[PDB]
Amino acid sequence: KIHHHHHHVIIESRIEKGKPVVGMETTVFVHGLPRKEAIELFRRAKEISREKGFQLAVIGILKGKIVAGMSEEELEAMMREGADKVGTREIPIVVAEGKNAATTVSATIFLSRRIGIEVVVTGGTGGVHPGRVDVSQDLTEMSSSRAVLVSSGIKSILDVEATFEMLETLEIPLVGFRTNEFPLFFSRKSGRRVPRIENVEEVLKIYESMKEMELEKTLMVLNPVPEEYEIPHDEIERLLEKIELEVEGKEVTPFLLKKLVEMTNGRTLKANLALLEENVKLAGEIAVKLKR
Amino acid sequence: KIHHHHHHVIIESRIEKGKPVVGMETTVFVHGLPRKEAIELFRRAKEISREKGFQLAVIGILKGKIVAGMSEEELEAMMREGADKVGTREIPIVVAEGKNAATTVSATIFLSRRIGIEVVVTGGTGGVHPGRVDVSQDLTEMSSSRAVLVSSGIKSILDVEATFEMLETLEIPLVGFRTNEFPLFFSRKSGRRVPRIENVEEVLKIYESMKEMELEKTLMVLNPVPEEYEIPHDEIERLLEKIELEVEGKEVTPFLLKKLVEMTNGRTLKANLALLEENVKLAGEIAVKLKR
Amino acid sequence: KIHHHHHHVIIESRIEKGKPVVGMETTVFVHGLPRKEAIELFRRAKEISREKGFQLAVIGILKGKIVAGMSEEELEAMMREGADKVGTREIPIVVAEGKNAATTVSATIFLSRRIGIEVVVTGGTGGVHPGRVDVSQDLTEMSSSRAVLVSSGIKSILDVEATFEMLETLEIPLVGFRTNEFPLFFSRKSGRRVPRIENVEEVLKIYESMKEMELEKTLMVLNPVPEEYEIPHDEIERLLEKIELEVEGKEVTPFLLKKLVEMTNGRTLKANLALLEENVKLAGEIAVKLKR
Ligand SMILES: [Mn+2]
Ligand SMILES: [Mn+2]
Ligand SMILES: [Mn+2]
Ligand SMILES: [Mn+2]
Ligand SMILES: [Mn+2]
Ligand SMILES: [Mn+2]
Ligand SMILES: [Mn+2]
Ligand SMILES: [Mn+2]
Repeated sequence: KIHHHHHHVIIESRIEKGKPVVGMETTVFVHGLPRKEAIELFRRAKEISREKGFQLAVIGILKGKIVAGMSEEELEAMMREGADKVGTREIPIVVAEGKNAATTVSATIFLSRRIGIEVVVTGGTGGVHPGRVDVSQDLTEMSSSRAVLVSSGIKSILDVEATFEMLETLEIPLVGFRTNEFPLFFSRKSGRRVPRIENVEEVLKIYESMKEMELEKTLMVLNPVPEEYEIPHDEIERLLEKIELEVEGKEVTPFLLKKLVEMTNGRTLKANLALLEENVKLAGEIAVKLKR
Repeated sequence: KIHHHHHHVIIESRIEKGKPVVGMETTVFVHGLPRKEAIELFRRAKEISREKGFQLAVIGILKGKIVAGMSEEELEAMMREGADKVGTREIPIVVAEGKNAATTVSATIFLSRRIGIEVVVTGGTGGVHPGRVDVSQDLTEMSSSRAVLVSSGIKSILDVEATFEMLETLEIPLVGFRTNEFPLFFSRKSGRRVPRIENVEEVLKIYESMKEMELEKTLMVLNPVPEEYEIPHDEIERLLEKIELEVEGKEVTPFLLKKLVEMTNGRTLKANLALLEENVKLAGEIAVKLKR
Repeated sequence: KIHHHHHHVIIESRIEKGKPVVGMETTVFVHGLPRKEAIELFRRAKEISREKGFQLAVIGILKGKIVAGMSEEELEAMMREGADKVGTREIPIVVAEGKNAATTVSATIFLSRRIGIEVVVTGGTGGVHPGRVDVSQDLTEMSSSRAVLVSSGIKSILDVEATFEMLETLEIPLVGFRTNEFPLFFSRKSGRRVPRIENVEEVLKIYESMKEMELEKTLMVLNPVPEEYEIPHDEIERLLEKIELEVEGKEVTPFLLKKLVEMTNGRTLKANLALLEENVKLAGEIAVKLKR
């Protein structure tokens, strides 16, 4: 029971232990959206948190300090000063070097697991990229760390078959929130089936069962983009076919997403914002009921 | 020290802890064999268990309840009522929803590890399928959970080279029971070599060493199909090349196995039953000696 | 808390109290170098250790016994008598059978972690081989076990892109020692970027941060070959293209390095020896400062 006393890794948690909490990544705000819409979303998520009675804990690293529950001003400062995009393996160097960093899903789940946050929300996870050599730390983290992650499936830029198959391989359980269709970020339909659940109570029973059986995996609760905003995948696919990928590593994802906003004259941005907002609502409902 | 109390995940063990025990999956009985042969195999295995002095604990999920040591009547009910095929990640879903489920090797090792069963028997494990995107949870579980698994290698429908290579990558130790040839389910030879051991005592020395050095991996003890039933691999390969794969996910394996039974007029079925029965015998000898 | 008492796994540690320690593999000496050069290097590395104030613990298995801190005379016996090349999964097998074995990086990190050695030194790690189905245990180990590993990157015979991507996927942190370029064993130049650190104090900060945040991964400290011994990678590649790979499994790596010694007229042997010696120095500096 007697654990080590930290010196180098300073965590500043603004989260009340006795109150529902949803963790959220910073890279969506810093690298995944334009500034104006990024701050509008933050504000809207905070509004939803007040409406529903949960704490929204945006997670980032500010000059080497891990902050759970960043403020708007902190997020603006981060965007203005610049911040590396970090997954799990990058957390140590940025902490050691005293840098700003915006977390992906992998780092966000990793850190959430160490500060008592069980429900995390994102837009879409990383996965296996076309070519099947470039593979997100997100998959590794979900195979290693227990949480409930609300998402609209996996990002549209990915090798869908390879990612969906590897989620099975890695023993990452999936459930569709009121759908049997694995969602694909901008798109509702994938033609891949998942088990359907009808309410948040069912999520909690699965998750509690995972705990009892010591299954240390992320539960993916899949929440499709609202129909009104969806862009059918057949349409996204074809745009992706025109884009020469000029970059690698962590720039790949931001690069393609920014290109798709340009190409669809903002349609993908509208979709992305809509699903992020819906996902925050669902994540909040889960966090509120978990806390009972 | 102090562990949680289970509420959702009810395990009914019919094992006497003081007697030797071998765990066995349900999917082979429910999805991998025809009913008549499945029940005759179950009865023959129990007979062997009584003759050699170990308990055969067939593991499955009945209306959400984990049963270790299913009866012939329970297995018949499962067949009649239907059961999901479940690997590890699916256990929580079926427990939560109160469904029947027949376990694969992954789920069976995972549960065995939580209920004190150290020896598991199968016919052939899953692996990397042709195309190398579809990969069994069996590999992940074997790379995560310690047990002694007796099998006749990996199923003949797999990408043999990719699977054999990944077993090494994942640090999954393989030993031939009185052979240096990696077996391939219906076939005695794969063309690949493994280290050989001579007896059950040598298996247990490896296993005990793994415990002492905290190597949490499955030890695969390889037992070839009897020579009078074996089918040369090239024959199976040529048949498989004539099958259009009309299914995906969990259906792939039972689909291909059923097609091969039809194409070989039961030749593969007789091989499969032969190797299952011999594997039960070897697993029971290990379980009996382990018990001291 | 109370741990088990060992019976089967005898570990003989020659490490003394009150002294920094660096762990080192045996397969380099046994399978990776000619006899004369290997014994020469062992003596040199010992000299560096006495002069700099650390213990160099060459790890191997002598007739089933794990020895940390082998003598010259033991190494010589091992070469004369023969030793299996073993990664992690093979340790229990050779321990049980009472065989000599020379450890790879995987086995060396695994063992080091169980005997309190935190700094390990090698020349180059394994990785993803061309074709991408053969993948070293080294990668799995580094994604499972915490240590500081000094190497000159990954061996030149590997699929460099695949390996480099998989290091990210598995969450293996990398830092360049006074370089931003990922080294390639005989070559300094990969065109692949890593974060640059300037001194051993920076290494220790990153490593201590990893402990505090429960990141159980190997930290790769990347030390390029000295410029006077460097061979351009394209030159190495051109030569590898002229080789028919006539072998599989563990034999691949030594088979190809030997061929390169032959085709290059000792040139790779000389580079190999120089980087191993420089890596020993760096690992010793790390070990000494860690202990404080
Ligand atoms: Mn503001
Ligand atoms: Mn439990
Ligand atoms: Mn990537
Ligand atoms: Mn131990
Ligand atoms: Mn063939
Ligand atoms: Mn599959
Ligand atoms: Mn800590
Ligand atoms: Mn290999």
